[PDB]
Amino acid sequence: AAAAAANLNAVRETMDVLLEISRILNTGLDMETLSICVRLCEQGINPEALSSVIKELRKATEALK
Amino acid sequence: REIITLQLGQCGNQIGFEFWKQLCAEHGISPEGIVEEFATDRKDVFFYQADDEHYIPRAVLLDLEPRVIHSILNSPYAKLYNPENIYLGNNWASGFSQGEKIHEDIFDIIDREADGSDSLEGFVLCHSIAGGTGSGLGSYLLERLNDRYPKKLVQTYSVFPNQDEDVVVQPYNSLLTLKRLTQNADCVVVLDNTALNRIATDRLHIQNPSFSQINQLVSTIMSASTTTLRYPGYMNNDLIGLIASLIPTPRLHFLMTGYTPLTTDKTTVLDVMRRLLQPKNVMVSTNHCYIAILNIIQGEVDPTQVHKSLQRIRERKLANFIPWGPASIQVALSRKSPYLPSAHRVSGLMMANHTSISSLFERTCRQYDKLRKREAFLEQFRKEDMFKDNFDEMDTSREIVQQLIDEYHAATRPDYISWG
Amino acid sequence: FYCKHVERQLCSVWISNKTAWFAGAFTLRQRMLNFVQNIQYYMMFEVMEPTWHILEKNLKSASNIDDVLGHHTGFLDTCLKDCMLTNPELLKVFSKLMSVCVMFTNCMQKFTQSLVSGFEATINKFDKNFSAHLLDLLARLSIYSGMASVISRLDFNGFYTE
Amino acid sequence: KSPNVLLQNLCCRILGRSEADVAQQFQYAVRVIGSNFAPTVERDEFLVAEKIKKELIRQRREADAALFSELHRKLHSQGVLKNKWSILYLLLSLSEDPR
Repeated sequence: AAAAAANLNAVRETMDVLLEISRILNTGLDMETLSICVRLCEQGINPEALSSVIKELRKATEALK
Repeated sequence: REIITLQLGQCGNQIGFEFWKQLCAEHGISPEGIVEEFATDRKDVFFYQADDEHYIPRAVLLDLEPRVIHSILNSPYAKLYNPENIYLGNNWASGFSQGEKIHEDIFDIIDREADGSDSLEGFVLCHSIAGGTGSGLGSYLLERLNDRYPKKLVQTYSVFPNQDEDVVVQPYNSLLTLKRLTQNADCVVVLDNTALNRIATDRLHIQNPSFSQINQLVSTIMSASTTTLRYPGYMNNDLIGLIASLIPTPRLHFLMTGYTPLTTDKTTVLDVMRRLLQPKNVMVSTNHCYIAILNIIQGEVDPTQVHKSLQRIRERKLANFIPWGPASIQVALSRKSPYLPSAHRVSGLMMANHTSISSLFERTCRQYDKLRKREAFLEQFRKEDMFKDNFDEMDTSREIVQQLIDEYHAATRPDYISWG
Repeated sequence: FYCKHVERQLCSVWISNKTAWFAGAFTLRQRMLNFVQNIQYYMMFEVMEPTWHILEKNLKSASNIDDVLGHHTGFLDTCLKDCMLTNPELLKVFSKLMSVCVMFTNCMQKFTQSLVSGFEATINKFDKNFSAHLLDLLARLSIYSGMASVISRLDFNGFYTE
Repeated sequence: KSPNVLLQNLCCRILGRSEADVAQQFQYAVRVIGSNFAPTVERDEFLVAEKIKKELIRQRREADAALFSELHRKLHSQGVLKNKWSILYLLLSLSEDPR
């Protein structure tokens, strides 16, 4: 509709403001990855579990290089 | 003959509400429609002699996101007109598409009232240009009315969208609506919102309730323009006669509004004629020249006064002429209405075809051209994209309004065997 | 009544001719309707209403019937004689112009095709016939013995002055 | 979707590779995320905001610590995120010290 795309505006906003929070804490996640990271959190998930996976995948892109 | 008045949008239902209240107070009727004892007249122009001894006006009630229309509902003037035909925004594309999907039963509503009256003269549309609610649906209904009935007249009382304004799609909406106005209407009466705003902030010191006071102005003008139809004269007891002289050709059908008192809250015809001819008693504010003017006066008029006043108007030359022909200000006399307030006993109004409205058109065209060149002010409205993914209607409307400006400038010339 | 009949015809042409060919009949129709409407404005608001309002002052201040009889006869005789009715040669150009009006509106109502040049040629033939007689009217009335009122009503710009 | 294949999307996003090119890393993702779906520790967004400000003072990005005061407000202003706490703890956990 029209308001049903205004909610799509309000999600792209969430995604951008969490990227500003992402750069000031200096994490490696970019915009495209952060859009996966918000989707996972809607079902509910441990950040303590996700951080070790991300801290391994960033340690396995130059070791699988 | 008989006029069926159409009102739509919140602004259009507002001006129709105030106009119906004005004609209720003017003629001898109650807000229920109860006959008075003082009422050469006619009560069959906007009014049907309806079937509970209330002169119920033939009005099409259309609502789109109703807020003020709810206030029209719980009102003593809802006992004057309600033939029970109320049927359900901020964009031209949304109102156009919403009017498109339901054209059938609202056309049946139009057909019901068309069968309602014995005769018909025209369709007067209470319309607001780029008003959001009126916009789009009004242009689509204009296409439906002019296509479905080619034998009648279409009138559109219109405002010019400049209210010292946020909406940036407003030039696109006004441009598309103006394309419909040029192509799908026989005559258009245009007013400026900024002009009436200046006049209102002049005569009083109001800043906030400007809308309602502007409504008073347009309702008084609409009553004044159809006084010669509602009260039997000798000419312009039909719409087409008043429409005929001002409009020389099907492209120049846009009329300026004048009315010589700006006051109702001693006088002669001679003074109000010279007071009318200035462009600051005009309620619409290079060589700029009128095509044709027509003035209608109502009051205690000595018949020699219009004669020598027109003498003075000639040898003073205080009116802008037409090169290619004679088409000049015409003196019309009408009856003073019963139960109108006794200020400005000799009072006149004018309707005129002027080339100066081309300036306002090209200003709005320049605003559209700016926002269109920048390409950041379509806002990606979803109805605007789905209605036209290529947006070629904006180009077609720009071409039509450019041809309109060229024909205006060509009519300005002493040769109008050169066209545009 | 004849002058009202032609007004109905001339308005009908403009409303039907707008379809949602030529501009040669646009200016011809603008010179016909804005002729006949102004004969009404003159013929009423100078002859009829002034003298009728004075005749209401004759029906308050006159003490006998052989005044009122003469006043009434004078109003009727002037409301004929100051117009084209009992004019001695009638100003016959008025009947001729009205004939060109009725022929023009008859042809212009057949604007529907199913030759555009044949319509254009007969409209221009009418245009010659009309414009000549309009100038002949202005001349013939200007020589006849009140003139400037109806002349300034008919043209104000002076696009034609003869 | 399902969260198991959505985690495979995350494994395509961090790395620069296709999913038939590597299956080891997605196996590390499913082994760590698995048999746990619900936080068993303290839940409050307010405390993790007071842990993000405390961390930005420690890194002397104290003007960015007044930026986070606006960004958390913007996060509340949209209001379409179900758990605000999980992503704040996640973004806090991956924090680097460039000083």
